[PDB]
Amino acid sequence: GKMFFVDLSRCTACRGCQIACKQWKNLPAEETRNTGSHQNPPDLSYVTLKTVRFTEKSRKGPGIDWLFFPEQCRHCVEPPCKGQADVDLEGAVVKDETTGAVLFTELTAKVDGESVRSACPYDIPRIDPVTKRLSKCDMCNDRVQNGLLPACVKTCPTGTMNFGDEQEMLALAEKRLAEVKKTYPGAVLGDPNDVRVVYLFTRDPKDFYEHAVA
Amino acid sequence: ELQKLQWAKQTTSICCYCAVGCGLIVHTAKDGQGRAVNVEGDPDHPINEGSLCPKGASIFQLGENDQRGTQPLYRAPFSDTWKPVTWDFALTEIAKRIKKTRDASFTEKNAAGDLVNRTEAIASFGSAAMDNEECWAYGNILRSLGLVYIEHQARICHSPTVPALAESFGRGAMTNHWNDLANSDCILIMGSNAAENHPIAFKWVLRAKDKGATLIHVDPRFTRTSARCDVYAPIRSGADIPFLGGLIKYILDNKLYFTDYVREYTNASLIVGEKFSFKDGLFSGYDAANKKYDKSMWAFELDANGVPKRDPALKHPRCVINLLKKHYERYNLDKVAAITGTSKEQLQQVYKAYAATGKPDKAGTIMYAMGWTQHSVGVQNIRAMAMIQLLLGNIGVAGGGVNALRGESNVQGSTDQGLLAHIWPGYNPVPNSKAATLELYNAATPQSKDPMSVNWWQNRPKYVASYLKALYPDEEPAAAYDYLPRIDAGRKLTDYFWLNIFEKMDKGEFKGLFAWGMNPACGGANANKNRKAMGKLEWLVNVNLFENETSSFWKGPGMNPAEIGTEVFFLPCCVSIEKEGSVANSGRWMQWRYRGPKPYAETKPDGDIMLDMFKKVRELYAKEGGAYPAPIAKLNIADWEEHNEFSPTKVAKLMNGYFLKDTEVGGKQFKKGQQVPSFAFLTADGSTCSGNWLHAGSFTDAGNLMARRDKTQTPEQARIGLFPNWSFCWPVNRRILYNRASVDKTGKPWNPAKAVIEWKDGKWVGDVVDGGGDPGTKHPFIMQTHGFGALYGPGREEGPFPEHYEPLECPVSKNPFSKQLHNPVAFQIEGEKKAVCDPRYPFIGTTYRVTEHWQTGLMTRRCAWLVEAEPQIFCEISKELAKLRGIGNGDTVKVSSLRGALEAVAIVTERIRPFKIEGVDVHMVGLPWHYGWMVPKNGGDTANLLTPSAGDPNTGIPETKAFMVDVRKV
Ligand SMILES: Nc1nc2c(c(=O)[nH]1)N[C@H]1C(S)=C(S)[C@@H](COP(=O)(O)OP(=O)(O)OC[C@H]3O[C@@H](n4cnc5c(=O)[nH]c(N)nc54)[C@H](O)[C@@H]3O)O[C@H]1N2
Ligand SMILES: Nc1nc2c(c(=O)[nH]1)N[C@H]1C(S)=C(S)[C@@H](COP(=O)(O)OP(=O)(O)OC[C@H]3O[C@@H](n4cnc5c(=O)[nH]c(N)nc54)[C@H](O)[C@@H]3O)O[C@H]1N2
Ligand code: SF4
Ligand code: SF4
Ligand code: SF4
Ligand code: SF4
Ligand SMILES: [S]
Ligand SMILES: [W+6]
Repeated sequence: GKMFFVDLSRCTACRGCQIACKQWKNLPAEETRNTGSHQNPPDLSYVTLKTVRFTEKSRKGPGIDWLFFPEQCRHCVEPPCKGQADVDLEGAVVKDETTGAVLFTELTAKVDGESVRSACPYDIPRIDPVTKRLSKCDMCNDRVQNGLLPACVKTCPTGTMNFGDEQEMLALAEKRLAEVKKTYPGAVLGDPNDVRVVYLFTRDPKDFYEHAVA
Repeated sequence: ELQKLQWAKQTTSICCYCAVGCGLIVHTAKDGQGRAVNVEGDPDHPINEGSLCPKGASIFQLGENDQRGTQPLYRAPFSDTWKPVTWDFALTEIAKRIKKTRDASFTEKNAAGDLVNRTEAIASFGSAAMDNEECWAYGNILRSLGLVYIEHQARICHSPTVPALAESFGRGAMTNHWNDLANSDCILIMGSNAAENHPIAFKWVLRAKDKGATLIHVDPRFTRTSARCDVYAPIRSGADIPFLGGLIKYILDNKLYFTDYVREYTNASLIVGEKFSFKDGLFSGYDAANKKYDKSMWAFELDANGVPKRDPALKHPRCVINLLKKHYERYNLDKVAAITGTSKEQLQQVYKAYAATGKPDKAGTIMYAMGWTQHSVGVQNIRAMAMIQLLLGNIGVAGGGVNALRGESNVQGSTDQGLLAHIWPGYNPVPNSKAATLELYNAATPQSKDPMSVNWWQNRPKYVASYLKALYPDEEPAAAYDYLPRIDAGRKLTDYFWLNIFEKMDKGEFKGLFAWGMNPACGGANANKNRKAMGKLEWLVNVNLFENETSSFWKGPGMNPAEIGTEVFFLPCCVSIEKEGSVANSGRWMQWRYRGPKPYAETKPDGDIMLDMFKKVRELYAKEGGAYPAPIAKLNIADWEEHNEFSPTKVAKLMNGYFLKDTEVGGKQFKKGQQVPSFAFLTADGSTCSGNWLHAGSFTDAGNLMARRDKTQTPEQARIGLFPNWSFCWPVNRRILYNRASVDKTGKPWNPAKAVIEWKDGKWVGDVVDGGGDPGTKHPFIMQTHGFGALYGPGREEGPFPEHYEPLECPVSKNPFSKQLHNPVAFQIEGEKKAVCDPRYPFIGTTYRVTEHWQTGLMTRRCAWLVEAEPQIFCEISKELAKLRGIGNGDTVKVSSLRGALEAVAIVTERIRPFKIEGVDVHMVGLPWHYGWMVPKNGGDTANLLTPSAGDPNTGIPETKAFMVDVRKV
């Protein structure tokens, strides 16, 4: 299968990835307002498959730790969302056995969406309140199948977003972690044996987002 | 295949936003409407490698936008609605308004009786967003009409950079390029938010860190840049010179300077004359009456040949290096800490990390932009860092240099084409009234009797002659010289610049304004004046993508359309991806881009709009005569046109230039019609034309070098990533300027592992050598008269050394360095008030950008995905100031200055802290200037309602980065 390695030690929160997702899929924009944060949209939704979360952590000296988290479906190796959807109707949630992509179909309309969202340890699924379809990042399975990078991976200027075969991405993740620790001694990989989107966090993953790891 | 791209043609383009110059791939629906279906990165482009920030990644939404202008619109005087009209009506009537205004206002001779052949009744603004060929054509169209009031983005952006670096090194441009950042050992980002405003640049910043580089951010705010840096230090807005003056003192005390570089390649050794002095914030030769200095008092001591004397032992007390040591003695860490708000520990940490690059085989670079330029001391801010870089020997080396990060996609280009009041294309000055002949014009260029000084500007007569041949090929240069308008020698240059154009407009002195690809209603400092002043225009021509705050200033806030006489023409233009041409990026890479989609609706490329407009004016003069027609009638526009329309290729070939006759030059022989292979082969006798001598070498007999997509490199080139076969850069493809300073007197790199050039056998390998000659035979700064990096620079309006002056609105009442609080020659408009320690406006005000929006947001406020991320004007304040004023995070606040007020959403953040200035906490208020009243709903208006119409006495840049404000909860 395929894997993302997301090295957040290089993230500038440019939100290139957030826009590139919407441009590639031609997704609509949400109605947003500033409530005292750069973060927007404030959450994933049925029309937002990726948003960059902003968190300010206090640091004694002049500056802070500003933690950036471009959130997406982890495309779990053994996905609980599928386990839960398959009790109501197989085919609502399927696995691409070549890429590893976990894919919601239009049949998610005819399953307990509430229950499927609850099954996700990363709180990823979002429901269309009209159609009751579940939507999330689809790994740009489209592009990967046609030998292209996912839109958010290609657009990323910093080397945060990396993508390829699971063996080369796991090897990259271990080599990068050792280098990153010289600058960020508390750096860790997010649930690396269970998911296909392996985030490198510079510190406590829960400071990035409460569901950053299981 | 992928359904979305299955029936679309692929074309390459270059991003229409920042001066990084990222490559695009455009997918266009094969037939029918012929619209773009997809825009994303070019994976083969050597700068971005397929990556795009959110502005670039959303170009599809900009291009295929249902709010874009469709056809010309006309607003009759006193009317409250637009009327759709034909291009025929629009261009015909504008041509009549130009002719009518030109005929009534045209001046052959000024009051002094000197020939000036100009109209002072029409001004033009824009644009760095046009192609290089359009910028060049536009300037020459305006100048053939006799305009002198010609300005664009550069005035209010990097205008201070040009004289700051020209004084220091000989040229005004970014010294290195984006890819080169990866070679640096220490990256200082200061007066810059590069992770937000040049995002793809951070690819190369982080690759430098991968190889052991220290990343330093110095900024009043903790930003998305600060988040990735090793060292963050706060600095108070307007306190840059103390910080930099402190580093000079630190370098000199601790002997961290590159001794051999300083001795051989800087003016350290030059003997300053006896008339130079400084005491209590004032240099010698101060004339208080006229608010200017007698710069003659700063002259060097010359030998009998007129060559400045040099003490190679650096012992003479009037040696530049000894006067330098004496000047910055006052900038001790305690005084610098007290005035900056930066702790002595933080200053020392930055100083030690950066000044470590004084070692020959270590390179330090500065990345700076508007945080340094947009001040009353903008030029001196940059001078101080230029001087630091010369002391450490960081100029001319890979991973070194002064990286002045240019703003718009083609602001480098638009400045190169002379869309500023003081310069023709290629930085040949606009003649003044006393330059009565081409001979006298050419007499002004200083000569050097030093056999090691190249003094390349001595070739100017070839460039001016070749420029006049490009415009007027049937006239002798000395005759065509009389066709072009001249400015008054008697006046300060700032009389002809942006802020004084708006002051004159406010007093009714302008009939006509071209707002051509600019939004001065939002982008100009003190915006309320600009909005009122445009009310005093008889006619306004706005050329842009969308209806906007400038096009529709007459139906703006507190305006009565019924009472506003201004006739307005809105002409809708094509987006970047709908046209062909070149754009020059920050590293001077002139990159060719192609048409993907057809023009939207009835929109036109600027090239076609300006050419058909000029043709109508020309045909009106051919029919009914009028004022001095020769410059209009005789202009060579045949070379601009192919198949009845603007020809970027033909214009680009004229800007490069060609032989008007069989010619022998530099030992070689050329047939009439051949392209000029470089500016080395231009002549002063009329044999050659060249629209811009910098472009000579860009489009030769070999083809369009700007269109080269060749990433192959020699091993030497590949070690530092010159990519010399990717597009073309002026001058003659020298990718790192001043690169003779990167080697010793035998031609051996200071840092062989990162060699820019090297002498091998009997030739320079690597980059193109910046100045011909064997090793050790030439001073390395060939565009300088004397040939040296200028530590002491006596050409600058407020002195040959940077000196701390407070912003014109400042939070302190006493300068700790002198008894001069403000720049003693600052550009100010008499009667305009400033809040100097005014209790009504106790907070520092500054303006800046976010990643997701562009300029006034005219473009990005129309793009739903960018609005999504940043929907509303905000106000960033500390928790300390939030508590003082009882403001909660997310509350509506009112920010006010002497000049206006607006409402914004409070962002209360630990990313801002108080500045402890002389032991007292000073609070700041930060605002994005990206918002305007037209769109979106609840977006807010421009931060420029608050900014002052005062600033730098060298370039007249407004002080939009340091003023004084109040903030109240609403
Ligand atoms: N996202 C985005 N990118 C852009 C643009 C845009 O609108 N949006 N516009 C482009 C253009 S035209 C330009 S010229 C460039 C400009 O790019 P920048 O110069 O990076 O732009 P700013 O954000 O205006 O200013 C940079 C930083 O200066 C800091 N600052 C404020 N006052 C001072 C001061 O007195 N001293 C110092 N040292 N720092 C200070 C601010 O806090 C800010 O973080 O960006 C270009 N790229
Ligand atoms: N307070 C404050 N004020 C500032 C600044 C600041 O930092 N603070 N920054 C200053 C700087 S660095 C700059 S450069 C100025 C910019 O000030 P302006 O140039 O007035 O800004 P915009 O009009 O928003 O941006 C350029 C325009 O180019 C247009 N455009 C795009 N493509 C084309 C094209 O093909 N043809 C034509 N004709 N137009 C086109 C866009 O639609 C847009 O309207 O603002 C300055 N003002
Ligand atoms: S594009 Fe890359 S650097 Fe920018 S926010 Fe997304 S992951 Fe971070
Ligand atoms: S992250 Fe959640 S939605 Fe995505 S595959 Fe795993 S369980 Fe399913
Ligand atoms: S992989 Fe594709 S669908 Fe998932 S976040 Fe990235 S661009 Fe969006
Ligand atoms: S705005 Fe600048 S960094 Fe972003 S894609 Fe365009 S050129 Fe590249
Ligand atoms: S700019
Ligand atoms: W700019």
